[PDB]
Amino acid sequence: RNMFCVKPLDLNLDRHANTALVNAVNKLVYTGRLIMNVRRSWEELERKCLARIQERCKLLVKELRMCLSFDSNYCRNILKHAVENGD
Amino acid sequence: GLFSLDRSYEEVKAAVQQLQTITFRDATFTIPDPVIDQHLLIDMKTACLSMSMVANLASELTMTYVRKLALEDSSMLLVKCQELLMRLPARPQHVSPDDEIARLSALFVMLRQLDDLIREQVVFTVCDVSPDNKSATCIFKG
Repeated sequence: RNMFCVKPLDLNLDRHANTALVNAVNKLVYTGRLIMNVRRSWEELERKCLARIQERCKLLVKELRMCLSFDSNYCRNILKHAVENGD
Repeated sequence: GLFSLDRSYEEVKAAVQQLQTITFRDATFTIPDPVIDQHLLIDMKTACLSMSMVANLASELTMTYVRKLALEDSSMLLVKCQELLMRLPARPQHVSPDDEIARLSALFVMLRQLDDLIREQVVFTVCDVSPDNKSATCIFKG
């Protein structure tokens, strides 16, 4: 839900049941799955944002193109830049 | 020799008195002149070293075997055995057969070192006896 304030502490795993190898594997898989989840969430959110920006730019350029004027041409030339990266 | 260290002189005398006499095969013998000197000192040093190494090497499984056995077994051997020890479900904290093998391999060498100082070399092995015990036929070795 929110990937920025992540803090893991949750392992109530104990020394009695399960071998030590199993315990180590469980802790490792918890940490790994946390990393995977945070990374995948961030990537998906960024991709959605990029799609929205690109389609807004396309629609606005098409809207603005109908009026040939100096200011409109300047705005269009600004908007013509492609967006696929944070930079 | 080992008991003589740091014990009081009178109780050392008492211990020497009780230890020097031996009953073997329905006969009584007594050791003459049990003097403590350098010759016994070197043996005491080697015994102390070997015991230190044995205590260091022994795995937790070896140490805990006696303690765990008393929880479910009961015998005269065990109860007479556990009287000597200091009075203090679960799973083994660490299982590693290779480490156990190597550790036991070294512990055998240390036990041989401790054993050698009381072992005496066999000179004869007997298979016959005169029924008056005066003579026997033996194989010589050494």
